[PDB]
Amino acid sequence: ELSALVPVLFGHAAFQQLNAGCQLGLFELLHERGPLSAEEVADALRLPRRSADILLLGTTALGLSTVTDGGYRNGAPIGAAFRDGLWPVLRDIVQYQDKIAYQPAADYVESLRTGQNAGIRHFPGTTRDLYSRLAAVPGLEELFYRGMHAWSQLSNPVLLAQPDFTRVHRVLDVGGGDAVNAVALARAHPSLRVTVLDRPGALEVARKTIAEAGLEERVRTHAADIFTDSYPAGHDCVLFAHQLVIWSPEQNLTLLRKAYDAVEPGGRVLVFNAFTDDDRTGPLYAALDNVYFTTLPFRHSTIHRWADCESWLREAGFTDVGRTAPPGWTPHGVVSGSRPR
Amino acid sequence: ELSALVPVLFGHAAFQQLNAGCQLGLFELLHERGPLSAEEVADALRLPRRSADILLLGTTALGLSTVTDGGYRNGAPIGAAFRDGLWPVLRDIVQYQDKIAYQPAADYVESLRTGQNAGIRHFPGTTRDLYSRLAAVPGLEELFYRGMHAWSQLSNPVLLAQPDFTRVHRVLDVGGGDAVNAVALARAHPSLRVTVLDRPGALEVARKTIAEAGLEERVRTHAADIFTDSYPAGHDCVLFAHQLVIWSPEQNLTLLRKAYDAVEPGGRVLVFNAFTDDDRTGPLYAALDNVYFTTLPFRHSTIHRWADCESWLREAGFTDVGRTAPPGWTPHGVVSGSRPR
Ligand SMILES: Nc1ncnc2c1ncn2[C@@H]1O[C@H](CSCC[C@H](N)C(=O)O)[C@@H](O)[C@H]1O
Ligand SMILES: Nc1ncnc2c1ncn2[C@@H]1O[C@H](CSCC[C@H](N)C(=O)O)[C@@H](O)[C@H]1O
Repeated sequence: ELSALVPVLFGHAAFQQLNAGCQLGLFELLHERGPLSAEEVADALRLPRRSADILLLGTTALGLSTVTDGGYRNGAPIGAAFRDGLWPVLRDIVQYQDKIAYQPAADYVESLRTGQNAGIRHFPGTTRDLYSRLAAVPGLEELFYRGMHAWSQLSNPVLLAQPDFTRVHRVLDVGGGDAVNAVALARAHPSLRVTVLDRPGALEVARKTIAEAGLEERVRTHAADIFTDSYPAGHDCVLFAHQLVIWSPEQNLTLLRKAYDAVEPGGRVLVFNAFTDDDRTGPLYAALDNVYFTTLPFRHSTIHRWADCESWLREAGFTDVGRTAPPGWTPHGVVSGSRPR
Repeated sequence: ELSALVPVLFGHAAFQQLNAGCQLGLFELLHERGPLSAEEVADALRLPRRSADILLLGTTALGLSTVTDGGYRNGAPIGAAFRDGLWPVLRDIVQYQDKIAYQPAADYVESLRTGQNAGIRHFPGTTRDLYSRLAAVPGLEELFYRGMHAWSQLSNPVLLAQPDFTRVHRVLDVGGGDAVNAVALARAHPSLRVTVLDRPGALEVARKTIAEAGLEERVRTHAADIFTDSYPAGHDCVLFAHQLVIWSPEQNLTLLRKAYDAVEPGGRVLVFNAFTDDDRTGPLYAALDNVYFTTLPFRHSTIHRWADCESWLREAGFTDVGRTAPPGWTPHGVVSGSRPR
């Protein structure tokens, strides 16, 4: 039946409702002061009455809000997010979709046809990857990492629960960004020490992330190019978090070989990101999130299958290669290998 | 729970997958030559293999396609559209979303906050309505009406099944666009004669629609401004198809009172468009489609509730006012009235 096509055919509109609910302060208002009538919403949020009605209709029909009494409350997924302490995280990733993902997504068809990340044209600069363009605009880098920080807060529980971090001590965070994951690791495991490797632009945000955690003595930054520069020696654990999704399989092989050469024998390699199921049918998250990867970061970015990643670890020379999957939310998992002695 | 938020959070990406499947010719390919391997798709569609994989994961995960065999076929909603002869309709409304709706949708938050159709900025010009701006870009007016045509072909069976058309003979099509509905009515009812009222630019497309149905002697075009000019006298029936959703309630009143003055006493008024449920909870189609009306056509545009429409008819002076809401056809219906003798 073709009624089924309506939510896809209007998917962008569906997103815009969540976008508006967040940006316009609806969900937080309902959280602190619900239930509220449409006219109370309009007055609170300073919206024209027609505007509140349209918004409330949008969020109510999607299940983001519920209406009884002619009074409005947050719906179950929203209320759930508040309950679990995940609202600022949810709010921030929505901002990201809005400010970073949405408009480049329009270049999806061209990006597929030409194999280019055509969506990057919306950002000043001439380099062919998104990250080296973040520096081109004042405050852009900070906005981007506010986003990434939040995505990792959402997905790094599976990382933090990784058995290896009770057994390793010195982690190399390759492309560690704003050091969100270094810090989360350092906090959960006081034994641990982490080197955050990234572009200088990222590391300026990293220092601030490190400084407000007071983790300057166990978490440090090091500026390098992940391809052309050497990975710092004397590390126990090489971590790739939301990294290998950016590059082609051959580039990934290159990165993993550097991980191998640099890591202490008996050490571990960890690949942490979303993964496409090996049967290529999902999950929905990877399937959808790939529109971002096809249009923006780099021309070969895509969410790879577990089996493909595992293959790269073995062909880099790692052993004991395997995966850690379920939490629930999402396809985030860890693929891991050991450097043999 | 927040897994639920995923299709909304990536709502724009879901649409883009559908968008790509249409534009790149995937669904048509699968229809005539499925089942196919990923690599067969890649070669046929002239896509890089990595592109074919990313696309196929998206459509498969969405159910737009299915994978068994390791061979790909159209999923149920897509195949159903082909079987029912609705494929070109689906194709054209997807093209309309892509070229007309998707980017102005980003101006939703701003549109809500200011009560303006802020999305109109994506179109060259300075007038306050979308329709008078279409001529500024070559082929835009026709591309637009190609889009309107396809939407009406999808929803006007409820209109064609409206009982009044066995009791009326001369219908006035107020804001009749490319005459998709005038022609469809004339076909369904050989008794009928229709006057299509619209801007000259629209009527140029209307003439063509009329000519290729060969209905030039029963369906004619008349250039007028629906607000500042009088409606032609001597009509049995005044029809508003996808029209009142554009204007404010005060404006809808002005238009309906004009219909009142122009229609023969004992004549009928028909308002045909999508409707919002009186309980303001849905349907989803109306709730989402509002993103387009808030951002693009005009500063007051919105999908009104049945009851609000009914109320305007009665206050314009019509009697016997009621609704027709065929099951399966939601959110499309007709609100109708009579001019008293
Ligand atoms: N050539 C390069 N040298 C250094 N860092 C690079 C790089 N190419 C990409 N990166 C970094 O790779 C990161 C991708 S985003 C992931 C950031 C962080 N690990 C997290 O999980 O939240 C960005 O910080 C980008 O600056
Ligand atoms: N001031 C005006 N005068 C005449 N036509 C107008 C108008 N403002 C809007 N319209 C027309 O209103 C229509 C809105 S779209 C509806 C088209 C047609 N009724 C259909 O159902 O397919 C457009 O054709 C637009 O040109």
